[PDB]
Amino acid sequence: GISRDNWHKRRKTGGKRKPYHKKRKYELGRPAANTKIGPRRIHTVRVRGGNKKYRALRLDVGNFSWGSECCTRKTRIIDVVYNASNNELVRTKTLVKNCIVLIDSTPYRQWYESHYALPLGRKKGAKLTPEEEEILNKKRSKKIQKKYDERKKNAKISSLLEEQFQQGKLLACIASRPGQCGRADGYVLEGKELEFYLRKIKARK
Amino acid sequence: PKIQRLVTPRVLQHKRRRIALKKQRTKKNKEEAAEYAKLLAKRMKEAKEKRQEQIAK
Amino acid sequence: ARGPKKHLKRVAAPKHWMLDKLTGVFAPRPSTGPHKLRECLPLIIFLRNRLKYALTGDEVKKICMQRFIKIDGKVRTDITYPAGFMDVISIDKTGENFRLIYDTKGRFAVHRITPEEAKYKLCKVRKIFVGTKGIPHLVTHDARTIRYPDPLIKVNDTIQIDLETGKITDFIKFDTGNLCMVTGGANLGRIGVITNRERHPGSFDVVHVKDANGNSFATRLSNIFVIGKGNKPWISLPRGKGIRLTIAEERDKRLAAKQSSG
Amino acid sequence: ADIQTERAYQKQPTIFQNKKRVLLGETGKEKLPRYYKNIGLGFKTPKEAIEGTYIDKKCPFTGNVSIRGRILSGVVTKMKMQRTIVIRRDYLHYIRKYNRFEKRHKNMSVHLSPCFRDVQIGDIVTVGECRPLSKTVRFNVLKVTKAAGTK
RNA sequence: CUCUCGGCCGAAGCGUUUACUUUGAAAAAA
RNA sequence: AAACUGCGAAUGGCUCAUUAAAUCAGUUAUGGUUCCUUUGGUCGCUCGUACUUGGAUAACUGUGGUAAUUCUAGAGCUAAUACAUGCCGACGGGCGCUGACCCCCUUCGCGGGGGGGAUGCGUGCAUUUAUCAGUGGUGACUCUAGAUAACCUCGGGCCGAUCGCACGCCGGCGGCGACGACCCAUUCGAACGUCUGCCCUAUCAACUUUCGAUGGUAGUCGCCGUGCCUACCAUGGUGACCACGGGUGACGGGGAAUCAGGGUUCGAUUCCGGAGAGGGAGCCUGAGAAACGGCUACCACAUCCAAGGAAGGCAGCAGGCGCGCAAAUU
Repeated sequence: GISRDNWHKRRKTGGKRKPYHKKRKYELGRPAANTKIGPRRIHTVRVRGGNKKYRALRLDVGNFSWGSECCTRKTRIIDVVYNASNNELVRTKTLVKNCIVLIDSTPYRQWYESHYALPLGRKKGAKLTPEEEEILNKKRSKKIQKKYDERKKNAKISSLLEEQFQQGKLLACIASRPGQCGRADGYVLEGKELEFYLRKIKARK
Repeated sequence: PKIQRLVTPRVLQHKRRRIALKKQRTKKNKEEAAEYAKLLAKRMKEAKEKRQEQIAK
Repeated sequence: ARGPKKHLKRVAAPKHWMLDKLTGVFAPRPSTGPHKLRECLPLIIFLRNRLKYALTGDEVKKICMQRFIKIDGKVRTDITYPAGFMDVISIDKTGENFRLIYDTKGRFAVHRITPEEAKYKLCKVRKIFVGTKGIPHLVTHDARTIRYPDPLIKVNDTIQIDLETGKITDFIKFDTGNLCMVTGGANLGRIGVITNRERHPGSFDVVHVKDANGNSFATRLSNIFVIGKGNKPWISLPRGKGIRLTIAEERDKRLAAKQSSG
Repeated sequence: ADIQTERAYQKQPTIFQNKKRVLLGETGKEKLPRYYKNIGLGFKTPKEAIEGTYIDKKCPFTGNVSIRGRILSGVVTKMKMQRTIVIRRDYLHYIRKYNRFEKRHKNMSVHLSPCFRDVQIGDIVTVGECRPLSKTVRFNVLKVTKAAGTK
C-alpha cells in the first residue's frame, strides 16, 4: 500500500500541498523483501508492462569476480561482516547491494593452482594430498615446462589476500541488487578497498 | 466424431512448409551478408586510395 | 484517461484532410502504422472524399474488402491505414496509380502516376545503428528497416526503395545544391534547392532553401526531404511545381484563366 | 584519507584500481587514472577535473550526468550546504496594462562540483540542466566567472 | 571583426554581458 | 444454438465537488522510462513418441438443495491455439582454453625457436556481475557494436507438437495465407521533469525542522530520475520582489460580452487537458485501472426476507421525487 509519489511532501518553501488526486497505481511501492542467507527461495513479481522481477528471499550461492586475475567462479556466501548503511542489517544477515560478505575461496584456490602451479593458502607443514600432487608436481612437455615458469614470475599475490586464503574465507562485496534480480553477484575485495573495509570492520568492534 | 491429433497429409505438409522457411531465411543471410562483404571492400579500398593522396600531400 | 484513446473528434482532425463541420461528431481516427496520425491520409479519405469512388464509410469497406487496393505493393484491408508521404497506391481493377505528395498549400493531392514509376519510392533515413553481431541497419520514416545499407548512407539523406523486393537501389546525400521538399511547418509542400544549413548544437538545424523563382525560405532540419540530386526530381511533381503563389497572383491566375472560356 | 570521509568506500566506479603490476610498477609510481569527459557545448573541462582527487557522482565533468536542455545563468547567494549552492535569477516581468515592468526574482538550488573551488558569493555562474539530482536540484554548475569587484 | 583549413568564396572563433528593435520558424482545430 | 478459448469492456458518455505554482498554457527533456496493437526487422546463427506426447474440464446426460440471487453441489462422458510436458533436423563442423604426443629449423650437445595434433571443458540471442581494447554514432555516453571469464531464477527466457485454400513436382521436394512469438525499431500514447505565467486578503509577518524540513553518502523500493523511503551525518531551505496561512458565488485554457484608444467582466457548458463516480481506503485482472454499468472492507443511506440470509450505487439516456426564480420524451 506504499506510495512513492512526490505530492505527499511539503514544498521547498515549506508549505504543505493539498493533493489533487488519490493514489494512482503507477505510484506504487512494494515491501522490502530482505534477502537472507539460506537455501534458495525466489518469488517472482509482476511489474509494469507484464515483466518479471525476481524478488529473492534466501540466497546461498552467487558468482563473484576476482578482478586482478580475470576469474569468475560461483562461490558459497557465508556471512555479512559489515554494511555501510545500517548495522542492524549485519546482525539480521540481510544481503543488500554493497554489503561486504564472506565467501568461500576454494573455487579460486583450484583456479590458482591450475593456472600458476603454485600452492596457495597451504600451511607451512604442507600436507599435500596426492590428488593435487598431480597438478602441483605434474609431468610437463618441452614447450609447457617453459610456459608454466614464464607464468610463474608475476604470480604474486598481495599478502592481505593470502591471510584470507589461509582460513579459506575471502571478503567480497555485492554489486547486484538481490531483491530485484534474484542473484547475489559482485567482486572480491582487493587492495585499497580491502584495507579500507578491513579497518572499518576492525574499528567496528 | 472428428479425430483430432491425426497425422493427416495436410498436417505433415505443414511441418514441411515451415522447415522450408528456415532454409530460405538461412539462404538470404548467406547471400545478403556476402554482398555487404563485397560492398565494404569497394568502400574500404576507395577510402584507402583517398588516404594515399592526403597523407602524401 | 486510463490507457489509449480510440476515437477522434472531427474538429480535432488534421486541417488538411478537409472534413466539413456538419457531417458527424467523429473523424476517421487513423490506425497505428508507419506514419504519425497528424502526418497521414487514411485510406477512407482517399477513396470517399478525394477520389469520389465511394459515397459512405461502408462502401470503403466494400471496396477494400475485395482486396482491390495495394498500398506500397501490399494489399490493405484496413480503411484507416495511415498512408503518408511518398506512398504508392496501386488500384489494378481500374488501372490508376497515385503517389501521395504534398502540394503547394499544405495538403495532399490526387497525383496520378505512371505504373512505370510505381515500382519505387523514396524514403528519408532517420537513424542508423549497428548491432546483433555487428550488422548495420537503417530506419526510414516509414519504419522500414533495411539491414546492410551502403556505408555512404548517413542520417537525413534519401534512399530509393524498390517496392517489390524492399532493397535500396541508389541514394542521394544531404548536401547543398540538392532539390528538397518541405514536409512540415508553414512552408510545407514547397520545393527548392538547399542553399545553406545552419547548425545549432543542442537545438535544431535550420536549412535555408531557395525557390526556382528566387523565393528563399527556411525550415528546421526535420521538415526537409531531399528529392533530387542537383535540380532534377527523382519523382514526378504535381500540377503546380512546389512553388507557392502569393494570393494576389493566385487571384490573377483565376481572373485571367476564366477569360479562356466561351 | 582526504577522500574517504564516508562510511562506504568512495571510488570512481568506471576506473579499475586493482590492476596487477610488475616491479617497475610498484617502484615507479602509484598512479590512479582518472575519468573525465567533455561536456559538449563548449565548456572547457577544468584542470582540477583532470588532476583532482575528489569523487562526485553528480559532477558534470567526472560523474554520471549529461547536460541537456536549457543552459542558464545566475549569481551566487548562499553557499551553506554540502556541494550545492543557491543562485538567484533576476528578471523583469512586463505588465501589459501599465506598459511597465516590475522587478522579479527566483531562486535555484544548484549543484556545485568540487572542481570549482574558491567561489565567493556574488558572482555570475552558468548552470546546465540535467536529471533530478535531489528533491529541489536539477541544474549543475558549468563555469564560474568572477564579479567585477575582484582583481 | 579576425586567425589555423577546404573550393577571392565557405568553417571555427568572437567582442563584456544584456534590455530594445527588425526579420525568420515554431506556434491544434473551431 | 450452446459452452470452452481469444479479444474488448481502461474508449466513448456525464458532471465540475475538490484543486492557487496545483491543474493548465506555451516551451523544452527523457543521453532517467514503460508501451496491447499496427508497420518493418529477426525467428534452421545454440554441437547437445517426432509420420505427433500427458492429464483434466465445460456444453450434454442424469440426481439434488435453498423463501430468495446472472447461487450452485454431487455422479457419468468428451475436445483445444485452454492446461501441460517434450524431441529429432540443421550437423558437417567452426571458435576459444587445455593438451599427451609427433614433426621441422638452429645448436657438437645443452639450449633456443616454429608447425601439426588425439584427449577432456565451454560455446548462440536475451539475464546478472567483473575485466580488456577502441564497426558506427552524437554537441556531449558509463552509447552502439567487439573480446574475455562466469552466471542464467523449478513462482523457469526465446529457439512453432497450431489452423485454412488450391493442388502438386521427381519415398522425398513444394505455393499462397491465418494464428502465434523473445528481442529491436516504429506508431498510438502514458509518466516524470525544465523555463515563464493566475483572482482577493497583512484584523495572515515570519514559516519549515521530534513525525523529512534543505543537502551529502550507502542502500531499499519503484517502469526508471529523485527524501520516494531507511540508516548515519551536515544545519540547512523559503520570506516585503508579499513567503506562510485563510478565502474564492475558482477546474484551467481555446474562447464570450462590451469597447474610439486604453480597458473591464464572464468563461459550469459540446474542442484540448485535469479530476470524480454517495464519503474516505485497499486491491484482483490486464499492455494499460488504484476501474466503481469490477471486487473487499469501513462510515452514511437503503431494497427483499419464510428473520436463517441475500443484494445495492443514474455527476450515462429517458423518467420520478426533492430543491428552488430557474431547465424538454420512461
